[PDB]
Amino acid sequence: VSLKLEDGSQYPLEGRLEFSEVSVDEGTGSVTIRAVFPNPNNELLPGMFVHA
Amino acid sequence: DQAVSKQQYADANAAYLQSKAAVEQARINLRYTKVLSPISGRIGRSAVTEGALVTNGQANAMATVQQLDPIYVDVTQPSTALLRLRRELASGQLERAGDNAAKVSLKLEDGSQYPLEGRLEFSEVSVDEGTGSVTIRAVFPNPNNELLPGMFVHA
Amino acid sequence: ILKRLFKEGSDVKAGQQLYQIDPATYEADYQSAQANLASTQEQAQRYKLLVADQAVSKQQYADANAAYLQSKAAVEQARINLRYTKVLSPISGRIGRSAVTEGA
Repeated sequence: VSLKLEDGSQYPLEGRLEFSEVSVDEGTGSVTIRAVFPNPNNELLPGMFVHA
Repeated sequence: DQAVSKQQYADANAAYLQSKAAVEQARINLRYTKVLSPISGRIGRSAVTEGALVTNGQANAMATVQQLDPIYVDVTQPSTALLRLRRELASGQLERAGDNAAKVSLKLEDGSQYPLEGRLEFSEVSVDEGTGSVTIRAVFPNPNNELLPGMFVHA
Repeated sequence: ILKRLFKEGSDVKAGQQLYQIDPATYEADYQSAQANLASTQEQAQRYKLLVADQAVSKQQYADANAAYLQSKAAVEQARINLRYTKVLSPISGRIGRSAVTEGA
């Protein structure tokens, strides 16, 4: 996986995929997928809206 | 002069110190009532008054004892502008140097400047998912109660 | 809350002193437990010194050693709360803002 950043630019590091969650959401009907990314400096911080 | 035993003194000393512990717990329970102000500062109104029943760790408060001789000013900033700023400061287009990376010099709601200047504290590491903004608090001194906690200001 | 014993924004270690919750009834339990231990320990050591030539029984020593280990477990369970009122960082990393200031 290689996520887009918030403003619409590419992120330099590529990450590992894991955890295909099996439980479908009730109203939306959308499974959830959990990637993981390393960062040496505080480049992307938890909470923002990204695109993988 | 060894009339009673040493173990018979030791368990009696243990009972004496346990009873001192029980007296100390009873007097701090008696000091929980007659409630001491845990802090110095300006007190507000009384949320409960004469006759209102209270319980151990209730939901609503009784009096908000604030002190405000320094203040904290939580200052929001959206994550897109901070991301663009980190981009153009990691680039060679711009630099942040000097002593003036910590001054703030806020202004009030009506456009009136504030005569003192403050110091910029930490930045919060995580944004809020309902507004997309970090918080960057600061410290400002007001010697004569110039601004009240809870206003709206512009850093 | 008595004292905040860190600064916000700086990274914390594992097991760092952060707050100081008022140890009024959590130090007096520790003094009572230590007071019971300071007698039961002497009882257990004296019966351990006496069983080596069989002055007291080999069952009364077992009763005294049981009372000693129960009192030591009471001291340790009463200092667990005294460690709990020194609230420690369970992880190591960046800390946010203090939503509850001192005095509340």
